[PDB]
Amino acid sequence: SDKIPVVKVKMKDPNKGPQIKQWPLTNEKIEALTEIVERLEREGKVKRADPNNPWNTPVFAIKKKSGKWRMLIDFRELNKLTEKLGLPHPAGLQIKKQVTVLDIGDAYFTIPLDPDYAPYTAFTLPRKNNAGPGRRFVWCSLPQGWILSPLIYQSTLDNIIQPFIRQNPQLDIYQYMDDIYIGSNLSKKEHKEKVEELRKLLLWPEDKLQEETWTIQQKQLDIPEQPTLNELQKLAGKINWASQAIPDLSIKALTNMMRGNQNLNSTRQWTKEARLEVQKAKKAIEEQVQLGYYDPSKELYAKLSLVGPHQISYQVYQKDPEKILWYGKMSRQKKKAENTCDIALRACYKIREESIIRIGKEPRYEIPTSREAWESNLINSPYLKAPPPEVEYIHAALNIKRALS
Amino acid sequence: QIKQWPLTNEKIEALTEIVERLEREGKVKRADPNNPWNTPVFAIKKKSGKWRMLIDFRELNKLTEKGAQLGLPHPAGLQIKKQVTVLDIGDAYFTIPLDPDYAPYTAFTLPRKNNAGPGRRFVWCSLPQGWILSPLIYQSTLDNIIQPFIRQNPQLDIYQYMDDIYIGSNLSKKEHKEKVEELRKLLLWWGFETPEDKLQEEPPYTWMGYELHPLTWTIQQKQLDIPEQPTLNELQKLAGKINWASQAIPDLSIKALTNMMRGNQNLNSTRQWTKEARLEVQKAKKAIEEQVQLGYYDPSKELYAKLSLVGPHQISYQVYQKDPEKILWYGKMSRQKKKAENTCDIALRACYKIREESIIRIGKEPRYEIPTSREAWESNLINSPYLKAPPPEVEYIHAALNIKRALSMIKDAPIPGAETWYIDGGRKLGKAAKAAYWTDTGKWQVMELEGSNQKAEIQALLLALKAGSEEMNIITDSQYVINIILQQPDMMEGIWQEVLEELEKKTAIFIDWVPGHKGIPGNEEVDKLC
Repeated sequence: SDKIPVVKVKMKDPNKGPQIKQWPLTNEKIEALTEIVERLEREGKVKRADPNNPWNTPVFAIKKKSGKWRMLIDFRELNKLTEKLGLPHPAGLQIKKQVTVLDIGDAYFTIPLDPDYAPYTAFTLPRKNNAGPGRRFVWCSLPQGWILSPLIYQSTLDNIIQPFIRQNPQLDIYQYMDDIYIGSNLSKKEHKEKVEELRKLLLWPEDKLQEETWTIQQKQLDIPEQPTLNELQKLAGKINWASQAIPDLSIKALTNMMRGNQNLNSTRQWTKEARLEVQKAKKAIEEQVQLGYYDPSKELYAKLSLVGPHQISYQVYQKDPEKILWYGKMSRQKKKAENTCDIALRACYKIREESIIRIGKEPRYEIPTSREAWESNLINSPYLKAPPPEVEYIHAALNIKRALS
Repeated sequence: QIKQWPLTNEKIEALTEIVERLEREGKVKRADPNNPWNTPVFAIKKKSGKWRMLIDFRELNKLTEKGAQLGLPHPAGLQIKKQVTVLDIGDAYFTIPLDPDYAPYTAFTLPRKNNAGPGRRFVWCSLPQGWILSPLIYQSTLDNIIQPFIRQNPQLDIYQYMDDIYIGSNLSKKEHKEKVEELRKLLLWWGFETPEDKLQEEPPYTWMGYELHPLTWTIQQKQLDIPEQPTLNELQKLAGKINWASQAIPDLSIKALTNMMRGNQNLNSTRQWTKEARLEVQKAKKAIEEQVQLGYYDPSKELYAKLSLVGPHQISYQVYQKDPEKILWYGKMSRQKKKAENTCDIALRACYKIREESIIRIGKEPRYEIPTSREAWESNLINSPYLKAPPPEVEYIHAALNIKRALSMIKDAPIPGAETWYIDGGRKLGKAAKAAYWTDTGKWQVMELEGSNQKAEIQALLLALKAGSEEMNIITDSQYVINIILQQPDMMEGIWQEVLEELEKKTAIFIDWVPGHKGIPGNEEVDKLC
């Protein structure tokens, strides 16, 4: 059940495609998964692969609430290597009274895919304990989580969708990977109404954010009244760190205010030149966070740190001129079991929603872990809601830990 | 691609007969005059028979374009069955015709009296030749032939490895036999014949170089033989046997023996035993002999992984079940010579490896038993978190040795009353580098040692401490040393080992960091090293 023009699609090199090995899956996940895939080869949305096909892409499954299982595909590697329109990111979306987000996903099943490119969408289905070779599969529908599907979808339903935006221009509509973002300032009633209308439009209201309650975290530089030598060496290192990207900061006056007996327990009394220099740095750092400094031509980054136990702090920011765009916490939550990698995943998803609502894109996530600890916490975990964040592995550095706290 | 190797005159007398006996039945033909490629043909004499002609095909198995059989089925993942059959699909590639547009790269020259004339070139037409690259032609087509039978019969446990099918069931002998005949029928209807003489059906089973018994499996082929003039063929067979035994036993390395394999890929050429890759082969030799036996997984029982500890640079573990104490498999996690890991961290890494293996083989995660107090685990390496960690929720056992907390550092609130130190090193003029320390009390000294700037900056450390009290405050301008200290290692290499070795003696250290080269009180005077 699909006939509509095939948006033809090209690799950045037909020779260089995704060769990624499949994750280990539980008994339960293989059961649910082979059920899903077998059904979708009945309906024709998937088909068996060519015996000389060298590509693969990982698949996994999650327990969508109600226990009904769901198949997700990690298209991270393929997405980089293809990139062959749109409905653009509305500036007003981030200042709407409410913004409902809706999964489409299913409509993709009704849309064909370029069969000269589908060979690269291949994914292996494994069996428990390698009892047989994996059963390989290439795609026939628009695959969910694919990079070029929001385009091929939006251009395929262009003729029915853009009517509904030129009418009702009080709504700000956007689409990221497979989710549609409906933002409005109407009352809860008529908002629910129009979102219902648009749901039945793509039949051819689950999650709802209110991005005002999103604070700014308002970083602070604590200044003790009766300091010790060590409290001021921390103070010094921290401000020397700030001066690497903030102009007109100095640690000289307090540098020689720290002169005397050199036991870390020795006190100092506050001079006036150093106390004022300290104040200059303090108000220089509080006001540092500025989203208005975003540069759409540079890469966007989000860096995480474990600021003591049970709590991740992150900064979404940009490089060569280091400009912090916003900050954020994510505290381990009480009842459920949770390791630090899980708080990092949760944080990554919170960053994902914020960044999509404001910039319209996702940052690169810089996480202080190893490829082995991460990527083993995801293969068999709960807390995994979406395709995994694309991750850069960084070394823990004390200046950044002290900065984000 | 490759040049036909020298071949003993009494091998072609007996290999031309196999090649001629093969072009007669048609499995080969003559290549083309223009066929530029080649592959060597070797001849080994199987004990008490005729000469088995074995072709390499290792070179071209890379230019014959790629594909994508995701590991091995592990016999501990089989469960105990009242009835077991092992079908062998003989006629492996032997009659099954081969793609003619890939058929040219099949070329192999053959000697007459080793160049009494020019070489007789041949090309494999009918068979894929019993080569190694059956998994392409074999596994995914067999899998789709028998997958309907698999879905039809959930009461059976089927396992397809290269040319063995394994069928395990709890039906009676008669119903089981009938079903095995059902699948044999299905196989013949698609071309795959199962000869009655290679069937197993009987008390011990050969299966991927394992031996399956009712309660127990073990490594096939209970004796490793070390030849004193090792040709590379015999060596490769030794690496295969070792790799099979490596699924049951841990800690069996192939690396010095694979290093001992090198260029001159002739499988009747030889090597000479390097010293390390004889100790590997002898260690594996005694491990394999005096056999071990392991169990099958019991889905009706809790699964366990127990970490045991001896030596500070290795964590051993067993995946096993309880109340007969059935052991499913063993494994090791070794220390990293460069990294700043302590033993808690090696335990964590072992948990990662176990989680992977268990999920592949069993389909679930075991309960983790580790020898440590809840204190030395919840605090160490999950609450002193340089970098982050995915532990499970865990059962702590008390064993012969346990994992203890890393170090004696007291993080918050630098120690009241002990004298602060300051310390620095490096500043390479030329070869000359130095190291030194100063304290709030007058004490001070310079070392003026050899090394690099980094080793000079750690060698700076250990001299505040060798010359220090039992309590301390160290402050340094090195991000390297402060970083390692924040990972909390409990054993390292080199001079770092000695600094770790002085942290033995002391009761309370507090180390901290301040920016170097900003003229900070304390750092500045110790910078005077040049």
